[PDB]
Amino acid sequence: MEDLIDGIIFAANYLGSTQLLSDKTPSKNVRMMQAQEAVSRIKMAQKLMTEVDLFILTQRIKVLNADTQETMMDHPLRTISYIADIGNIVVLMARRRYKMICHVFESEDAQLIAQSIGQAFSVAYQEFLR
Amino acid sequence: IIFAANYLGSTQLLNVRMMQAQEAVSRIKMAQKLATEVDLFILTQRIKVLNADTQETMMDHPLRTISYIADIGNIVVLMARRRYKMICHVFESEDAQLIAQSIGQAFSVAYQEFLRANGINP
Amino acid sequence: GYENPTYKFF
Amino acid sequence: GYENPTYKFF
Repeated sequence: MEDLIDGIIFAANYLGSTQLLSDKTPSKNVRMMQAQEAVSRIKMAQKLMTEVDLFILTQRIKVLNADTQETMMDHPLRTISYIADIGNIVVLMARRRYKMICHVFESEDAQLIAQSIGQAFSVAYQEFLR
Repeated sequence: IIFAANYLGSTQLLNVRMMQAQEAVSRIKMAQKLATEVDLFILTQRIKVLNADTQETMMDHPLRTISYIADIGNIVVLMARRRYKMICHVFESEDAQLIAQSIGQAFSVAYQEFLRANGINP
Repeated sequence: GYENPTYKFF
Repeated sequence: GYENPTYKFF
């Protein structure tokens, strides 16, 4: 069986990524405006998406290509600062480039994906504390 | 944050507000059935609606003068003052709910900034 | 519907 | 959405 420690997987469609400058630890509302922004830039581009598997666990975030299963993205949970589900859309913001990097996905499991990452967050932050 | 929508129409005013948004939608709907493409720039400072092919500013509203936003189906009601002498712009959008949610966040952020200006810690 | 808490202050 | 509380000390 696979738990959140091993890593669990969700089907999702990568839509593209964007960037931004943000304070270190912003308030939640400003952090939602960031996500909403990434989604905006993504959509404008889609008017003016090949399948993937989302790998979530307490140790890292991975994106494998639904077909080949080749690792397309792998990020240490440490580098992931915020995650949000906007409708069926998922926004994953990371560090390194302050400049932040946002990957945007689309999924019927967007709500479950966020839940899963937040719980991953909890597990990793308490480990860190004790 | 920029979204695309179709400028439908506007009405004027001189639980109740939710109704006013409604009356505005209907008003516009009757307008349509009896008879342009824009892009909306949402920000903490303002809401800028422009003419898509031209890029000319159609309406430039300083967030502080906007009071209500509503997503009624695929429609969007933007209620703003002076034009208590208010105006209601109605837009049809693919993502009306996302647009309203985004303006609401702008409200939340600018309000935080508002309290901070008045010496209040938000 | 969303109300802007800042509108009433001006 | 959620904020990773750990992310800050890195």
